[PDB]
Amino acid sequence: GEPQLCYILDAVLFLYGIVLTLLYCRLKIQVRKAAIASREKAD
Amino acid sequence: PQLCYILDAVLFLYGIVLTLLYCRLKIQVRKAAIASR
Amino acid sequence: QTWRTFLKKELEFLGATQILVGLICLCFGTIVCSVLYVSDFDEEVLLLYKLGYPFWGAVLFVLSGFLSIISERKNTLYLVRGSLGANIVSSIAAGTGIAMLILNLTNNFAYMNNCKNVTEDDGCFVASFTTELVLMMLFLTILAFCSAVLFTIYRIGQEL
Amino acid sequence: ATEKSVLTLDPPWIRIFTGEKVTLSCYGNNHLQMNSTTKWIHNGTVSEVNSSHLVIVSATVQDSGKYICQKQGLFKSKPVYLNVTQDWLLLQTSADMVLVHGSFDIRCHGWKNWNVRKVIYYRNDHAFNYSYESPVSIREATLNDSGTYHCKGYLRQVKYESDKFRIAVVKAYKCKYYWLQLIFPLLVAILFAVDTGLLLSTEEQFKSVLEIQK
Ligand SMILES: *[C@@H]1O[C@H](CO)[C@@H](O[C@@H]2O[C@H](CO)[C@@H](O[C@@H]3O[C@H](CO)[C@@H](O)[C@H](O)[C@@H]3O)[C@H](O)[C@H]2NC(C)=O)[C@H](O)[C@H]1NC(C)=O
Ligand SMILES: *[C@@H]1O[C@H](CO)[C@@H](O[C@@H]2O[C@H](CO)[C@@H](O[C@@H]3O[C@H](CO)[C@@H](O)[C@H](O)[C@@H]3O)[C@H](O)[C@H]2NC(C)=O)[C@H](O)[C@H]1NC(C)=O
Ligand SMILES: *[C@@H]1O[C@H](CO)[C@@H](O)[C@H](O)[C@H]1NC(C)=O
Ligand SMILES: *[C@@H]1O[C@H](CO)[C@@H](O)[C@H](O)[C@H]1NC(C)=O
Ligand SMILES: *[C@@H]1O[C@H](CO)[C@@H](O)[C@H](O)[C@H]1NC(C)=O
Repeated sequence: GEPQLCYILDAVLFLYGIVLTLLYCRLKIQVRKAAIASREKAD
Repeated sequence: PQLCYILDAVLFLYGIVLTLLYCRLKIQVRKAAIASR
Repeated sequence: QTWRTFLKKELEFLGATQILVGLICLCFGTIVCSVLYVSDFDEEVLLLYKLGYPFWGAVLFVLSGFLSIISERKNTLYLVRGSLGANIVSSIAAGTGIAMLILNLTNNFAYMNNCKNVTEDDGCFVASFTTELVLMMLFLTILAFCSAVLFTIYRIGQEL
Repeated sequence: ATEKSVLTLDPPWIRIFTGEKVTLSCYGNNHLQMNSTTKWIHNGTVSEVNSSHLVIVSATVQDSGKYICQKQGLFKSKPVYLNVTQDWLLLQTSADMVLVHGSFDIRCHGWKNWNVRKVIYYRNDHAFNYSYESPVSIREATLNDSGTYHCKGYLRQVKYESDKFRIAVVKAYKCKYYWLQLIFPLLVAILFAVDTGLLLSTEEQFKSVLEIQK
């Protein structure tokens, strides 16, 4: 009764954290690519 | 029980803050990319 | 040009995903081996943590992701084939890991069916923890397998 | 499908005297098909015993430890903690941890099965029952039964006091790896810290490129 609630809570927390980490990694890759492309083109 | 509950609450607040910041940064970078095009 | 043009960022993104998945798998393996590797608990419940699968898979994933990341910077124009081969073998590694994961999942389901009072002793509790780890590792392995298959098909398309 | 195994003691008292005879029976529905041997573990050591019933004719101090029995094709049974001492009086108990509304048997025993009379049982240094010779098995145990128990009796015509033993009567919170239940929160917290660092680096680089690509 009591432990399954926190079980599901931790599972959904881990899922959301993994999704957010993948999103942030994609954002970092995109911004690094944009910055390096701008630096190469301008300079 | 209560420990993981309060940890979940603070982590949900942290995740909401991070998601809002990510949305703002993504909007800014999308506007910058559109202006660059 | 669909994926031919989409790959430029997807390759790096999936390489980073592979690195992250390998890191989490290594952390899980280290934690379980340090904590949950006592002789009191049975061996069938810890099917994954008996043949060295977590450490080997984490090492393979880390190596493949690092090679992909280095190759994405166009280093010596040679690491493309090495990364392709590493991810090709990582596909089979992920398939074997999925088979081990489903075997451990059904074994833990049988053990939980044997349990009646829901974690009435140490054995049922560690079985529940092991099946939670099994679900988490199954999700991570599905993500890693998708990353590996996408990278392999992209590199096959490039090398043709 | 494989089933769970259970270990039973004869006598069921987990605390016995030195030299006493105790039989450990491991029948966990081993009759699924044919007869089979058994695996016995004592302090992580696989003893050379493969019988359903293990007999210790002369229990010693070294016999105490952690006992786990496992039948072939079946999972390991619940561990049993055997405690053997050499005191004049002992308080034997059926189990050390009892769930809510459970039942456990407590009996005061003398050396070499000597006659024991006028036994008083104290819980938390407070007497709760005076038994002449009958056991004081408690049924429907609650949270208030948790504490330290010790029996004071008369060996022949000499007053003796047994060693204090702690019996924990609690809910289903047996616990042991509850800090492993913090492993998921700790991992997601570490992952969120990594994400925060990545966001800091991303925003610093975004400001730098904004000053660059302006
Ligand atoms: C495996 O672990 C058990 C404990 O569960 C060991 O039994 C413990 O050690 C000896 C028996 O060999 C008993 O005597 C006591 O030893 C301690 C040192 O540990 C000493 O300080 C005392 O003065 C006394 O001599 C001890 O009571 C017993 N523990 C219990 C709770 O009864 C067993 O020895 C271990 N296996 C091996 C092979 O050592
Ligand atoms: C197994 O049996 C042994 C007895 O051989 C148990 O050890 C006993 O533990 C109790 C704690 O509940 C001790 O009582 C305390 O002793 C200290 C000694 O300084 C005293 O200061 C306290 O006021 C209290 O009386 C008792 O002395 C001790 N007996 C011996 C011979 O050491 C043990 O708890 C049993 N269980 C396990 C898991 O080992
Ligand atoms: C234990 O195994 C040995 C060898 O297999 C056998 O000789 C012995 O009879 C077995 N013990 C029992 C109680 O059957
Ligand atoms: C004491 O032990 C006896 C067993 O003879 C039992 O019937 C009784 O309920 C126990 N408690 C009290 C308060 O007498
Ligand atoms: C359990 O013991 C405490 C203190 O000894 C007491 O306050 C409490 O009322 C007891 N529980 C019940 C149900 O009476």
